[PDB]
Amino acid sequence: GEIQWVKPNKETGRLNINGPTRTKLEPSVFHDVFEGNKEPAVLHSKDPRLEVDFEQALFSKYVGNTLYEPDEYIKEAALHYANQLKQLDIDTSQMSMEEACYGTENLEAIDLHTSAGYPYSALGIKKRDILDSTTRDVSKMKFYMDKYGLDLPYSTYVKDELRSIDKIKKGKSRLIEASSLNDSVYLRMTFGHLYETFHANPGTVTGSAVGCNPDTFWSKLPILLPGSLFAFDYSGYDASLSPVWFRALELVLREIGYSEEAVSLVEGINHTHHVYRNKTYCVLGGMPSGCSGTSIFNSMINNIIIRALLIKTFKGIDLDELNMVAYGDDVLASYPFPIDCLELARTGKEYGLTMTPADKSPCFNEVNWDNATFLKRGFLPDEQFPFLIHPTMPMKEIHESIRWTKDARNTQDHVRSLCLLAWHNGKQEYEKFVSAIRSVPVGKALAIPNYENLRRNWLELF
RNA sequence: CAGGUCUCU
RNA sequence: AGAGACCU
Ligand SMILES: [Zn+2]
Repeated sequence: GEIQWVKPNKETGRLNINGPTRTKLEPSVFHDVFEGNKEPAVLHSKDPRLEVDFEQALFSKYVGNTLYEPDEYIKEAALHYANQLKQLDIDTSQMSMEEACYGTENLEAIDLHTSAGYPYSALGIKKRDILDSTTRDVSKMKFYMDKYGLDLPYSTYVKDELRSIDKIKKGKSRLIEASSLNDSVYLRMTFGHLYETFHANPGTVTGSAVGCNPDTFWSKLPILLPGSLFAFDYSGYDASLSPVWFRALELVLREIGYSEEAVSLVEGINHTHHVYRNKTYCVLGGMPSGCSGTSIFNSMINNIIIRALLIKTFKGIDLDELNMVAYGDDVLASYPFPIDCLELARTGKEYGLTMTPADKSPCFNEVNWDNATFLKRGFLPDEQFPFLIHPTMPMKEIHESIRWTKDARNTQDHVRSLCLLAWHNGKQEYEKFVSAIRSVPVGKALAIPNYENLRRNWLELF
Protein backbone atom coordinates (compact mmCIF):
# COMPACT_ATOMS: atom_id res chain seq x y z
CA GLY A 1 0.00 0.00 0.00
CA GLU A 2 0.85 3.64 -0.53
CA ILE A 3 -0.60 7.02 0.45
CA GLN A 4 -1.56 8.84 -2.74
CA TRP A 5 -2.31 12.27 -1.27
CA VAL A 6 -3.06 14.18 1.93
CA LYS A 7 -5.43 17.20 2.04
CA PRO A 8 -6.87 19.36 4.84
CA ASN A 9 -10.45 18.57 5.82
CA LYS A 10 -11.49 22.13 4.90
CA GLU A 11 -10.25 21.37 1.40
CA THR A 12 -12.15 18.01 1.30
CA GLY A 13 -15.17 18.93 3.43
CA ARG A 14 -14.74 16.03 5.84
CA LEU A 15 -15.53 16.27 9.54
CA ASN A 16 -12.66 15.96 11.97
CA ILE A 17 -12.15 12.73 13.87
CA ASN A 18 -10.27 12.64 17.16
CA GLY A 19 -9.71 9.62 19.38
CA PRO A 20 -8.86 9.24 23.07
CA THR A 21 -5.35 10.40 23.96
CA ARG A 22 -4.87 8.73 27.37
CA THR A 23 -4.67 4.90 27.74
CA LYS A 24 -7.33 3.00 29.67
CA LEU A 25 -4.70 0.51 30.82
CA GLU A 26 -3.44 0.65 34.42
CA PRO A 27 -0.97 -1.49 36.40
CA SER A 28 -2.91 -4.30 38.08
CA VAL A 29 -2.51 -5.75 41.58
CA PHE A 30 -0.17 -8.34 39.93
CA HIS A 31 2.13 -5.84 38.23
CA ASP A 32 5.02 -6.47 40.61
CA VAL A 33 4.35 -10.17 41.09
CA PHE A 34 5.25 -11.05 37.50
CA GLU A 35 7.99 -9.90 35.13
CA GLY A 36 7.13 -8.25 31.79
CA ASN A 37 8.38 -5.58 29.38
CA LYS A 38 5.22 -4.14 27.86
CA GLU A 39 3.52 -0.81 28.38
CA PRO A 40 0.43 0.90 26.93
CA ALA A 41 1.11 2.02 23.35
CA VAL A 42 2.03 5.59 22.48
CA LEU A 43 -1.28 7.37 21.79
CA HIS A 44 -0.09 11.00 21.63
CA SER A 45 2.68 12.85 19.76
CA LYS A 46 3.80 14.45 23.08
CA ASP A 47 4.45 11.11 24.86
CA PRO A 48 7.64 11.39 27.02
CA ARG A 49 8.53 7.80 26.08
CA LEU A 50 8.81 8.62 22.34
CA GLU A 51 12.18 8.70 20.53
CA VAL A 52 11.02 9.57 17.00
CA ASP A 53 8.30 11.67 15.38
CA PHE A 54 5.01 9.88 16.18
CA GLU A 55 2.96 10.48 13.02
CA GLN A 56 5.97 9.65 10.83
CA ALA A 57 6.25 6.25 12.50
CA LEU A 58 2.49 5.67 12.30
CA PHE A 59 2.36 5.84 8.51
CA SER A 60 5.70 4.25 7.64
CA LYS A 61 3.82 0.95 7.18
CA TYR A 62 2.59 2.09 3.75
CA VAL A 63 5.89 1.07 2.22
CA GLY A 64 4.68 1.36 -1.39
CA ASN A 65 3.42 -0.72 -4.32
CA THR A 66 5.16 -3.02 -6.78
CA LEU A 67 2.78 -4.90 -9.13
CA TYR A 68 -0.62 -3.49 -10.10
CA GLU A 69 -1.69 -6.34 -12.43
CA PRO A 70 -1.35 -10.18 -12.12
CA ASP A 71 1.52 -12.00 -13.83
CA GLU A 72 1.24 -15.65 -14.87
CA TYR A 73 2.18 -17.23 -11.55
CA ILE A 74 -0.38 -15.15 -9.67
CA LYS A 75 -3.06 -16.01 -12.27
CA GLU A 76 -2.36 -19.73 -11.99
CA ALA A 77 -2.11 -19.33 -8.20
CA ALA A 78 -5.57 -17.75 -8.01
CA LEU A 79 -7.17 -20.32 -10.32
CA HIS A 80 -5.71 -23.18 -8.28
CA TYR A 81 -7.14 -21.75 -5.06
CA ALA A 82 -10.48 -20.89 -6.68
CA ASN A 83 -11.01 -24.42 -8.02
CA GLN A 84 -10.28 -25.86 -4.60
CA LEU A 85 -12.99 -23.61 -3.13
CA LYS A 86 -15.60 -24.83 -5.64
CA GLN A 87 -16.33 -28.00 -3.67
CA LEU A 88 -17.47 -25.83 -0.74
CA ASP A 89 -20.42 -24.65 -2.84
CA ILE A 90 -20.45 -21.06 -1.64
CA ASP A 91 -23.79 -19.33 -2.13
CA THR A 92 -22.91 -16.33 -4.31
CA SER A 93 -26.41 -14.86 -3.97
CA GLN A 94 -26.93 -11.71 -1.93
CA MET A 95 -27.68 -12.05 1.82
CA SER A 96 -30.69 -10.14 3.23
CA MET A 97 -30.23 -6.84 5.03
CA GLU A 98 -31.84 -8.30 8.14
CA GLU A 99 -29.58 -11.34 8.15
CA ALA A 100 -26.59 -9.11 7.38
CA CYS A 101 -27.53 -6.71 10.19
CA TYR A 102 -28.70 -9.18 12.81
CA GLY A 103 -26.78 -12.35 12.08
CA THR A 104 -27.19 -16.04 11.35
CA GLU A 105 -25.97 -19.34 12.78
CA ASN A 106 -22.56 -18.78 11.14
CA LEU A 107 -22.35 -15.00 11.13
CA GLU A 108 -22.49 -12.85 14.26
CA ALA A 109 -24.65 -9.75 14.19
CA ILE A 110 -23.18 -6.32 13.58
CA ASP A 111 -21.66 -5.08 16.84
CA LEU A 112 -23.86 -2.52 18.56
CA HIS A 113 -21.39 -1.89 21.42
CA THR A 114 -19.25 -0.07 18.93
CA SER A 115 -18.98 3.08 16.73
CA ALA A 116 -21.23 3.70 13.68
CA GLY A 117 -18.33 5.41 11.93
CA TYR A 118 -18.53 8.23 9.38
CA PRO A 119 -20.50 10.38 9.47
CA TYR A 120 -22.73 9.29 12.40
CA SER A 121 -19.88 9.28 14.90
CA ALA A 122 -19.60 13.05 14.48
CA LEU A 123 -23.34 13.67 14.23
CA GLY A 124 -23.76 11.94 17.58
CA ILE A 125 -25.60 9.00 15.98
CA LYS A 126 -24.91 5.59 17.58
CA LYS A 127 -25.77 2.21 15.97
CA ARG A 128 -28.37 1.58 18.67
CA ASP A 129 -30.14 4.60 17.22
CA ILE A 130 -30.45 2.76 13.85
CA LEU A 131 -30.85 -0.94 14.78
CA ASP A 132 -32.66 -3.04 17.36
CA SER A 133 -31.89 -6.66 18.31
CA THR A 134 -35.44 -7.34 19.47
CA THR A 135 -37.16 -5.63 16.52
CA ARG A 136 -34.85 -6.92 13.77
CA ASP A 137 -35.85 -3.60 12.23
CA VAL A 138 -34.20 -2.84 8.92
CA SER A 139 -36.36 0.21 8.25
CA LYS A 140 -34.00 2.92 9.54
CA MET A 141 -30.97 1.26 7.92
CA LYS A 142 -32.48 1.53 4.44
CA PHE A 143 -33.13 5.21 5.04
CA TYR A 144 -29.52 6.07 5.99
CA MET A 145 -28.11 3.84 3.25
CA ASP A 146 -29.92 6.27 0.98
CA LYS A 147 -29.10 9.49 2.79
CA TYR A 148 -25.34 8.96 3.02
CA GLY A 149 -24.46 6.37 0.40
CA LEU A 150 -21.60 3.85 0.22
CA ASP A 151 -17.81 4.18 -0.11
CA LEU A 152 -17.71 6.46 2.92
CA PRO A 153 -14.26 7.33 4.34
CA TYR A 154 -12.70 5.27 7.11
CA SER A 155 -11.98 7.02 10.45
CA THR A 156 -8.36 6.51 11.60
CA TYR A 157 -7.72 5.81 15.34
CA VAL A 158 -4.75 4.58 17.32
CA LYS A 159 -5.15 1.23 19.11
CA ASP A 160 -5.11 1.24 22.95
CA GLU A 161 -3.06 -1.86 23.88
CA LEU A 162 0.10 -3.28 25.42
CA ARG A 163 3.14 -2.98 23.20
CA SER A 164 6.81 -3.89 23.75
CA ILE A 165 9.27 -1.17 24.87
CA ASP A 166 10.95 -1.05 21.43
CA LYS A 167 7.78 -0.17 19.55
CA ILE A 168 6.93 2.44 22.16
CA LYS A 169 10.33 4.10 21.75
CA LYS A 170 9.94 3.91 17.99
CA GLY A 171 6.30 5.06 18.08
CA LYS A 172 5.01 2.03 16.17
CA SER A 173 1.47 1.76 17.51
CA ARG A 174 -1.21 0.22 15.32
CA LEU A 175 -3.92 2.09 13.47
CA ILE A 176 -7.54 1.08 13.30
CA GLU A 177 -9.73 2.11 10.37
CA ALA A 178 -13.32 2.54 11.52
CA SER A 179 -15.66 1.56 8.74
CA SER A 180 -18.92 3.33 8.10
CA LEU A 181 -21.93 1.27 9.15
CA ASN A 182 -23.20 1.63 5.58
CA ASP A 183 -20.29 -0.26 3.99
CA SER A 184 -20.23 -2.99 6.62
CA VAL A 185 -23.93 -3.68 6.05
CA TYR A 186 -23.45 -3.73 2.30
CA LEU A 187 -20.30 -5.87 2.30
CA ARG A 188 -22.09 -8.31 4.62
CA MET A 189 -24.99 -8.49 2.15
CA THR A 190 -22.64 -9.20 -0.77
CA PHE A 191 -20.45 -11.79 0.99
CA GLY A 192 -22.36 -13.01 4.04
CA HIS A 193 -22.70 -16.56 2.75
CA LEU A 194 -18.98 -16.67 1.94
CA TYR A 195 -18.27 -15.57 5.53
CA GLU A 196 -20.71 -18.21 6.77
CA THR A 197 -19.05 -21.04 4.79
CA PHE A 198 -15.60 -19.94 5.89
CA HIS A 199 -16.56 -19.71 9.59
CA ALA A 200 -18.10 -23.19 9.36
CA ASN A 201 -15.09 -24.72 7.61
CA PRO A 202 -11.73 -23.93 9.18
CA GLY A 203 -9.18 -26.28 7.60
CA THR A 204 -7.23 -26.93 4.39
CA VAL A 205 -10.18 -26.60 1.98
CA THR A 206 -10.82 -22.90 2.76
CA GLY A 207 -7.14 -22.62 3.66
CA SER A 208 -8.35 -20.59 6.68
CA ALA A 209 -8.42 -20.82 10.53
CA VAL A 210 -11.07 -18.18 11.12
CA GLY A 211 -13.58 -20.00 13.28
CA CYS A 212 -11.19 -22.62 14.68
CA ASN A 213 -11.15 -23.49 18.40
CA PRO A 214 -7.48 -24.10 19.25
CA ASP A 215 -8.40 -26.57 22.07
CA THR A 216 -9.73 -29.01 19.46
CA PHE A 217 -8.28 -27.70 16.16
CA TRP A 218 -4.65 -28.22 17.25
CA SER A 219 -5.15 -32.05 17.27
CA LYS A 220 -6.33 -31.92 13.62
CA LEU A 221 -3.48 -29.82 12.23
CA PRO A 222 -0.74 -32.48 11.95
CA ILE A 223 -3.21 -34.65 9.97
CA LEU A 224 -4.31 -31.76 7.74
CA LEU A 225 -0.69 -30.73 7.19
CA PRO A 226 1.27 -33.92 6.47
CA GLY A 227 4.90 -34.08 5.42
CA SER A 228 7.40 -31.23 5.69
CA LEU A 229 6.35 -28.04 7.49
CA PHE A 230 7.23 -24.53 6.47
CA ALA A 231 6.28 -21.17 8.07
CA PHE A 232 7.41 -17.52 8.20
CA ASP A 233 6.37 -14.06 9.35
CA TYR A 234 5.17 -10.89 7.56
CA SER A 235 6.13 -7.32 8.46
CA GLY A 236 3.29 -4.88 7.86
CA TYR A 237 1.25 -7.44 5.92
CA ASP A 238 -2.03 -5.55 5.45
CA ALA A 239 -0.31 -2.28 4.51
CA SER A 240 2.39 -3.95 2.36
CA LEU A 241 -0.19 -5.49 0.00
CA SER A 242 0.04 -4.18 -3.58
CA PRO A 243 -3.10 -3.83 -5.77
CA VAL A 244 -2.18 -7.00 -7.73
CA TRP A 245 -3.38 -9.07 -4.77
CA PHE A 246 -6.76 -7.32 -4.95
CA ARG A 247 -6.78 -7.98 -8.71
CA ALA A 248 -5.95 -11.60 -7.83
CA LEU A 249 -8.78 -11.77 -5.28
CA GLU A 250 -11.20 -10.52 -7.93
CA LEU A 251 -10.11 -13.44 -10.11
CA VAL A 252 -11.05 -15.93 -7.38
CA LEU A 253 -14.42 -14.41 -6.62
CA ARG A 254 -15.27 -14.45 -10.30
CA GLU A 255 -14.22 -18.07 -10.80
CA ILE A 256 -16.47 -19.30 -7.97
CA GLY A 257 -19.37 -17.43 -9.50
CA TYR A 258 -19.90 -13.95 -8.08
CA SER A 259 -21.66 -11.41 -10.32
CA GLU A 260 -19.59 -8.53 -11.69
CA GLU A 261 -21.60 -6.25 -9.41
CA ALA A 262 -20.38 -8.35 -6.47
CA VAL A 263 -16.77 -8.49 -7.76
CA SER A 264 -16.73 -4.69 -8.24
CA LEU A 265 -16.70 -4.12 -4.47
CA VAL A 266 -13.07 -5.26 -4.27
CA GLU A 267 -11.78 -2.04 -5.86
CA GLY A 268 -13.51 -0.17 -3.04
CA ILE A 269 -11.18 -1.69 -0.46
CA ASN A 270 -8.05 -1.50 -2.67
CA HIS A 271 -8.62 2.24 -3.05
CA THR A 272 -9.75 3.96 0.15
CA HIS A 273 -10.09 7.31 1.82
CA HIS A 274 -9.26 7.92 5.47
CA VAL A 275 -9.71 10.77 7.96
CA TYR A 276 -7.13 11.06 10.73
CA ARG A 277 -7.76 14.13 12.92
CA ASN A 278 -7.99 17.22 10.71
CA LYS A 279 -6.80 15.62 7.44
CA THR A 280 -8.02 13.45 4.59
CA TYR A 281 -5.78 10.96 2.78
CA CYS A 282 -6.01 8.39 0.02
CA VAL A 283 -4.57 4.87 0.21
CA LEU A 284 -3.90 2.62 -2.82
CA GLY A 285 -3.19 -1.02 -2.14
CA GLY A 286 -3.23 -2.11 1.51
CA MET A 287 -6.05 -3.88 3.36
CA PRO A 288 -8.15 -1.42 5.41
CA SER A 289 -7.95 -3.23 8.73
CA GLY A 290 -11.40 -2.47 10.11
CA CYS A 291 -13.56 -3.21 7.06
CA SER A 292 -16.01 -6.12 6.97
CA GLY A 293 -14.11 -9.25 5.88
CA THR A 294 -10.68 -8.13 7.10
CA SER A 295 -9.67 -11.53 8.56
CA ILE A 296 -11.19 -13.54 5.71
CA PHE A 297 -9.95 -11.45 2.76
CA ASN A 298 -6.45 -11.25 4.28
CA SER A 299 -6.59 -15.05 4.62
CA MET A 300 -7.77 -15.59 1.02
CA ILE A 301 -5.06 -13.32 -0.40
CA ASN A 302 -2.51 -15.23 1.69
CA ASN A 303 -3.66 -18.45 0.03
CA ILE A 304 -3.02 -16.84 -3.37
CA ILE A 305 0.35 -15.45 -2.25
CA ILE A 306 1.83 -18.80 -1.12
CA ARG A 307 0.90 -20.69 -4.30
CA ALA A 308 2.28 -17.87 -6.51
CA LEU A 309 5.58 -17.72 -4.59
CA LEU A 310 5.99 -21.54 -4.79
CA ILE A 311 5.66 -21.97 -8.55
CA LYS A 312 7.71 -18.85 -9.35
CA THR A 313 10.49 -19.82 -6.91
CA PHE A 314 10.86 -23.54 -7.65
CA LYS A 315 10.54 -25.83 -10.64
CA GLY A 316 8.31 -28.88 -10.60
CA ILE A 317 5.96 -27.62 -7.93
CA ASP A 318 2.71 -29.52 -7.87
CA LEU A 319 0.24 -27.19 -6.12
CA ASP A 320 -2.17 -30.05 -5.32
CA GLU A 321 0.35 -31.32 -2.76
CA LEU A 322 0.33 -27.98 -0.93
CA ASN A 323 -1.52 -27.97 2.36
CA MET A 324 -1.98 -24.74 4.30
CA VAL A 325 -4.12 -22.90 6.81
CA ALA A 326 -4.06 -19.11 7.21
CA TYR A 327 -5.44 -16.55 9.70
CA GLY A 328 -4.84 -13.22 8.01
CA ASP A 329 -1.03 -13.07 7.63
CA ASP A 330 -0.34 -15.93 10.01
CA VAL A 331 0.41 -19.17 8.04
CA LEU A 332 1.28 -22.83 8.69
CA ALA A 333 1.85 -25.06 5.63
CA SER A 334 3.24 -28.41 4.49
CA TYR A 335 4.62 -30.02 1.32
CA PRO A 336 5.98 -33.56 0.60
CA PHE A 337 9.52 -32.14 0.28
CA PRO A 338 11.19 -29.35 2.32
CA ILE A 339 10.64 -25.76 1.20
CA ASP A 340 13.34 -23.13 1.62
CA CYS A 341 11.68 -19.96 2.85
CA LEU A 342 14.78 -17.89 2.29
CA GLU A 343 14.11 -18.34 -1.45
CA LEU A 344 10.36 -17.72 -1.03
CA ALA A 345 11.24 -14.57 0.90
CA ARG A 346 13.42 -13.34 -1.96
CA THR A 347 10.54 -13.80 -4.45
CA GLY A 348 8.24 -12.16 -1.92
CA LYS A 349 10.48 -9.07 -1.98
CA GLU A 350 9.78 -8.53 -5.69
CA TYR A 351 6.09 -8.58 -4.78
CA GLY A 352 6.52 -5.86 -2.13
CA LEU A 353 6.14 -8.39 0.67
CA THR A 354 8.58 -8.48 3.57
CA MET A 355 8.86 -12.02 4.96
CA THR A 356 10.95 -12.92 8.00
CA PRO A 357 11.94 -16.17 9.81
CA ALA A 358 9.06 -17.76 11.69
CA ASP A 359 8.81 -16.52 15.29
CA LYS A 360 11.31 -13.61 15.30
CA SER A 361 14.13 -16.10 14.61
CA PRO A 362 17.48 -14.56 13.49
CA CYS A 363 17.48 -16.69 10.29
CA PHE A 364 15.38 -19.18 8.35
CA ASN A 365 15.69 -22.45 10.18
CA GLU A 366 13.80 -25.72 9.93
CA VAL A 367 10.22 -25.71 11.14
CA ASN A 368 8.97 -28.89 12.82
CA TRP A 369 6.05 -29.60 15.13
CA ASP A 370 8.26 -29.05 18.21
CA ASN A 371 8.98 -25.40 17.33
CA ALA A 372 6.08 -24.34 15.08
CA THR A 373 3.62 -21.72 16.31
CA PHE A 374 0.26 -20.52 15.05
CA LEU A 375 -1.80 -17.72 16.65
CA LYS A 376 1.19 -17.55 19.05
CA ARG A 377 0.60 -21.07 20.33
CA GLY A 378 2.96 -24.02 20.24
CA PHE A 379 2.03 -27.67 19.66
CA LEU A 380 2.61 -30.10 22.53
CA PRO A 381 1.51 -33.75 22.48
CA ASP A 382 -0.36 -34.98 25.52
CA GLU A 383 1.77 -37.31 27.62
CA GLN A 384 -1.11 -39.83 28.06
CA PHE A 385 -2.70 -39.47 24.61
CA PRO A 386 0.00 -38.37 22.09
CA PHE A 387 -2.44 -37.94 19.23
CA LEU A 388 -4.20 -35.24 21.29
CA ILE A 389 -2.28 -31.95 20.91
CA HIS A 390 -2.11 -29.10 23.46
CA PRO A 391 -2.01 -25.53 22.13
CA THR A 392 0.62 -23.75 24.25
CA MET A 393 0.45 -20.01 24.83
CA PRO A 394 3.85 -19.06 26.25
CA MET A 395 3.90 -18.21 29.97
CA LYS A 396 5.83 -15.04 29.09
CA GLU A 397 2.83 -13.76 27.09
CA ILE A 398 0.36 -14.64 29.83
CA HIS A 399 2.57 -12.72 32.29
CA GLU A 400 2.34 -9.62 30.09
CA SER A 401 -1.44 -9.69 30.04
CA ILE A 402 -1.99 -10.11 33.79
CA ARG A 403 0.25 -7.16 34.75
CA TRP A 404 -2.34 -4.61 33.51
CA THR A 405 -6.08 -3.99 33.43
CA LYS A 406 -8.52 -1.53 31.81
CA ASP A 407 -11.10 -2.10 34.54
CA ALA A 408 -10.23 -3.97 37.73
CA ARG A 409 -13.91 -4.80 38.33
CA ASN A 410 -13.49 -7.81 36.03
CA THR A 411 -10.25 -9.14 37.49
CA GLN A 412 -11.79 -12.56 38.18
CA ASP A 413 -12.66 -13.13 34.52
CA HIS A 414 -9.28 -11.84 33.33
CA VAL A 415 -7.33 -14.28 35.54
CA ARG A 416 -9.67 -17.13 34.73
CA SER A 417 -9.11 -16.69 30.97
CA LEU A 418 -5.33 -16.71 31.48
CA CYS A 419 -5.69 -19.97 33.50
CA LEU A 420 -7.56 -21.54 30.61
CA LEU A 421 -4.50 -20.69 28.50
CA ALA A 422 -1.84 -21.55 31.08
CA TRP A 423 -2.73 -25.13 32.07
CA HIS A 424 -1.79 -26.62 28.62
CA ASN A 425 1.81 -25.78 29.54
CA GLY A 426 1.63 -28.59 32.14
CA LYS A 427 1.00 -29.21 35.86
CA GLN A 428 4.27 -27.82 37.11
CA GLU A 429 3.98 -24.53 35.18
CA TYR A 430 0.33 -24.08 36.11
CA GLU A 431 0.84 -24.55 39.85
CA LYS A 432 3.75 -22.12 39.71
CA PHE A 433 1.52 -19.55 37.99
CA VAL A 434 -1.40 -20.13 40.40
CA SER A 435 0.68 -19.85 43.49
CA ALA A 436 2.22 -16.56 42.33
CA ILE A 437 -1.35 -15.26 41.92
CA ARG A 438 -2.17 -16.43 45.49
CA SER A 439 0.85 -14.55 46.77
CA VAL A 440 -1.16 -11.31 46.90
CA PRO A 441 -4.36 -10.29 48.75
CA VAL A 442 -6.92 -10.12 45.90
CA GLY A 443 -5.18 -13.27 44.56
CA LYS A 444 -6.57 -15.11 47.60
CA ALA A 445 -10.05 -13.81 46.78
CA LEU A 446 -10.26 -15.29 43.26
CA ALA A 447 -11.92 -18.51 42.14
CA ILE A 448 -9.15 -20.36 40.32
CA PRO A 449 -9.88 -23.48 38.23
CA ASN A 450 -8.46 -26.79 39.34
CA TYR A 451 -5.78 -28.26 37.06
CA GLU A 452 -7.15 -31.83 36.79
CA ASN A 453 -10.62 -30.41 36.26
CA LEU A 454 -9.32 -28.34 33.33
CA ARG A 455 -7.68 -31.44 31.92
CA ARG A 456 -10.67 -33.71 32.39
CA ASN A 457 -12.90 -31.17 30.64
CA TRP A 458 -10.34 -30.99 27.82
CA LEU A 459 -10.35 -34.78 27.33
CA GLU A 460 -14.15 -34.78 27.30
CA LEU A 461 -14.08 -32.40 24.31
CA PHE A 462 -13.11 -35.45 22.29
C1' C B 1 -11.94 4.54 20.07
C1' A B 2 -12.95 -0.53 13.66
C1' G B 3 -13.58 -5.60 11.48
C1' G B 4 -13.63 -10.49 13.33
C1' U B 5 -13.04 -15.40 15.68
C1' C B 6 -12.79 -18.33 20.23
C1' U B 7 -14.26 -19.20 25.38
C1' C B 8 -16.75 -18.30 29.92
C1' U B 9 -21.31 -16.50 34.05
C1' A C 1 -28.28 -10.10 28.23
C1' G C 2 -23.12 -9.48 30.54
C1' A C 3 -17.81 -10.35 30.80
C1' G C 4 -12.95 -11.78 29.57
C1' A C 5 -9.10 -14.25 26.10
C1' C C 6 -6.92 -14.17 21.37
C1' C C 7 -6.20 -12.21 15.27
C1' U C 8 -6.00 -7.69 12.12
ZN1 LIG D 1 -8.30 8.09 -3.69
